[PDB]
Amino acid sequence: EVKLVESGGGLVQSGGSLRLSCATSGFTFTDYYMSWVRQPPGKALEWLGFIRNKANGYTTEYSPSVKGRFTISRDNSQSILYLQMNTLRAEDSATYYCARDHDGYYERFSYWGQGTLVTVSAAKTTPPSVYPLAPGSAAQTNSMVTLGCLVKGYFPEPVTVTWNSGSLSSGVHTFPAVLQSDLYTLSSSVTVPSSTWPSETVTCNVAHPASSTKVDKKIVPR
Amino acid sequence: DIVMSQSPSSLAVSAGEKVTMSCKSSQSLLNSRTRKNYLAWYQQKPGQSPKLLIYWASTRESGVPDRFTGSGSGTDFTLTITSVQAEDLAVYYCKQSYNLRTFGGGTKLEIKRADAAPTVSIFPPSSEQLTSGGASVVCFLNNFYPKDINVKWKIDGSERQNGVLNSWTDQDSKDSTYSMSSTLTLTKDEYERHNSYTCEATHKTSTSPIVKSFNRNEC
Ligand SMILES: [Mg+2]
Ligand SMILES: [Mg+2]
Ligand SMILES: [Mg+2]
Ligand SMILES: [Mg+2]
Repeated sequence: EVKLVESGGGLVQSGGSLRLSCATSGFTFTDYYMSWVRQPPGKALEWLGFIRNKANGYTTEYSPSVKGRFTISRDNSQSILYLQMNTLRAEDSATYYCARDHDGYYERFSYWGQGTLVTVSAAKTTPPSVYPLAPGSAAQTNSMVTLGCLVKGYFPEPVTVTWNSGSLSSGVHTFPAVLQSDLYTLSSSVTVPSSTWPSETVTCNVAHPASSTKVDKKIVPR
Repeated sequence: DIVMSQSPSSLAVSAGEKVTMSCKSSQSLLNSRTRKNYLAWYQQKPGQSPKLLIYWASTRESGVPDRFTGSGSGTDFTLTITSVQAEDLAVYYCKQSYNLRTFGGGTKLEIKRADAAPTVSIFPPSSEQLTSGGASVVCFLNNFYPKDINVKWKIDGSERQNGVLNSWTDQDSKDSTYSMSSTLTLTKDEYERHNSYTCEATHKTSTSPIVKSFNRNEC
């Protein structure tokens, strides 16, 4: 199974350095070029550079934008790609993706990781407070009931939110986080049949990588 | 530095309609020996990692629907979606790999649809948040269209705007609607000094706001 997982992302201060990693599987890492591409929130994709295969000496090329600041290497034994970032700045805050590259000559590829978010900032890492959103004691309408989860006051992004460990997918709207001062707040709504809640369990699962925190908040009536 | 210029910046059609987008390179991407144009097209759906649809300018990747066609040779290329589907909502990027790699600025594809009123729901602060001395009232405006909407908060019948945060989701790949969240945050003492909390949504779909509310002491 071809899979690429980036990690190492998170919070780093200005002028600081950071090293991202990308674990690959499902193919011969050895003879494949590998690229790093980044994307600032709401912006276009930007190629950063690559590192060629052994058949080509495992050599590297970069874009003028990262000239003498970032470095690409690959631990061929570990079969893992890395990206050393230096003298970072606000403009470097973005999602970094690794991708299996080669050279048009070959026909195949098209593999990217889910990406890791790097936030360059001085603000303090803060875990989220997770609050259940259940209907007021009021008389709600519909054979359907909408529940919620308020994930408040964390930093930096991101947070991952799932319902019943991913089992509840259909009927989920997770709203983009909004920043206030140096803290993010987001919410997620899920709608389910009134005959299923509260007779069945409905739990909001929140993970906050930067602070290594996981919270499961069960939504209970009244 | 091969520059990739994409046009237009954004497009919009109802489902089933056709669209094309252009990508122009500052240098020919045609390889003499291979006879292939090193130009690929990527589809990036909201919140997802990019996905390759077309390579060598016209070869569809395995599994990509036939509605996706690529054309052109040398410097001017075009990606055509013969019949836009709701799930096609995305930002599309072209990328040359003739010399190093470079991405275009992308083209955003939005879907047009029938106006739709939001389904509104309001939530009082949780007992858990009150213990922290805070109190956020949350209102969800789900599945509406167009994206353009207004939310007005009222406490004891008087409008309030300080302490409000609004967030909109990207367009829905299911039904092409939008959803949005509005949070009003107060201090618990603030919250307890009042009794009526209201969330009003005015959408083009009606001159009469969809009103949802609760009283702190309701039964
Ligand atoms: Mg929906
Ligand atoms: Mg274009
Ligand atoms: Mg680029
Ligand atoms: Mg007051």
